[PDB]
Amino acid sequence: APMNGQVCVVTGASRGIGRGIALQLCKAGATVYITGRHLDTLRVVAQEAQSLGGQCVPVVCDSSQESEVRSLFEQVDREQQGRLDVLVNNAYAGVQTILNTRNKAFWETPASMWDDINNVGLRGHYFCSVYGARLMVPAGQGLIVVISSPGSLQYMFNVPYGVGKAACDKLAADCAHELRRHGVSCVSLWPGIVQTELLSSAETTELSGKCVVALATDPNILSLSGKVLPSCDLARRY
Amino acid sequence: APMNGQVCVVTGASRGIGRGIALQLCKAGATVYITGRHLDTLRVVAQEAQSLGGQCVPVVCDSSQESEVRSLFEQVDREQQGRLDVLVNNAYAGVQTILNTRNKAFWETPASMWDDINNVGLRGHYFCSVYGARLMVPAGQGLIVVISSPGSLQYMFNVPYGVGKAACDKLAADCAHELRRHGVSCVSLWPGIVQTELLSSAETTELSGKCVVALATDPNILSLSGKVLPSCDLARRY
Repeated sequence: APMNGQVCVVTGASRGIGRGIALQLCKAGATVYITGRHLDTLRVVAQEAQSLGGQCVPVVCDSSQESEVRSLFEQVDREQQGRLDVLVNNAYAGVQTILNTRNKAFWETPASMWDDINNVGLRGHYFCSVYGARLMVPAGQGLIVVISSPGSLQYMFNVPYGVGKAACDKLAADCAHELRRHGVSCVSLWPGIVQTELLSSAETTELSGKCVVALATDPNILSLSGKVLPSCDLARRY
Repeated sequence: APMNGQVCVVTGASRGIGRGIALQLCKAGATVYITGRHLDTLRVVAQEAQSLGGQCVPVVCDSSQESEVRSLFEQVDREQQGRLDVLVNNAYAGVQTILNTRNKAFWETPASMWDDINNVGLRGHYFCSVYGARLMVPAGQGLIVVISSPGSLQYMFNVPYGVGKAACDKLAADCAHELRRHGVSCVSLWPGIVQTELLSSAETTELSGKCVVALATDPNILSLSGKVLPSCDLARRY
């Protein structure tokens, strides 16, 4: 199995893109830590993931809480003797809020809407990247994936969404910059939008997973580090 | 006086760029609300500002706290009968941390460093923009200025700094997009870096202020809305 012996962490894995990626990583033979706020939900994904192969470890982690993120990566370190190969920073937190407030302007919606979209979905990504990079850098290898979209380039849906996406693409680029000399890669993946109402999803989440497995097993992964990667192009590459 | 009758809010006004802008706005005859965590410090700036002209109103506001931002704009609404012409979203919060951690990588510094740079300096800007826009939109005019830098384009200093700057430039663009039909402008000003150790400052902070007065009194300001504006170019324009 291609990812036998490898260790992954996938955030926002209870549904959608994160769940699709967790499933493909386990299918490739990895041990995959999956996170979310609710253990029961994660266990159902884990049952399905582990059925495809590898191992799947539900961890309750609200990534808006730095101490919970620390706890997550302490567990990984403890259980895997410091090994971490792949971190997928993914968040569905806030997408439902985006949907509910369609066609309301940023001054019409509550100011706190920022936190529904850019806490777990930006701030949490930074926290995870810090703790994950701490495990990768000593090994001289590893891959951090930030899930983003064309909202990084232009107005899309609403203000906090687009600002968050600009920030996520930059997070990938700037982390890549610092990590390169240590042999660790960081990319921004645009897997396409699962929530089509925003704009098959089933097919799409599976494709996203296959892309992450492809990236994680590419000997030339460092050459893509710091780039934006549309998932459709990766399909063609691989 | 060019800005007689006008009402401004300048965040991070205790020193540096924010202080320079507050001073020039008062000199132009505006009423300027200035914010910060410490009233005593703000009062000293206000004494100097009000000496140049206009009026200067210190308001204690930790913009990481949404309820404090609400309170700030409630005061403005109450005291000025709903009038707000200019909001300058400016933050020096975190710059000293950037300096102290020079040449330490994002995984070497604490994860919480994100909050030193991108709480008041990103999240707070969103909160202020929401509450300020609520006052501007009914009037069909007004100007929101986001202070940013070339760190929006490329790696600069450290990860959270650059990510924050990418987010700030996007915040200006996306707010501009929604505001345009209501006649309200939003721009990203790159005034140059006051903290030169990062890379005269005195001259620079005064220039930044003069630029904001120029922008705020430009009948064609909407044509610049959504753009990045280097302060040196605005000098030439005005």
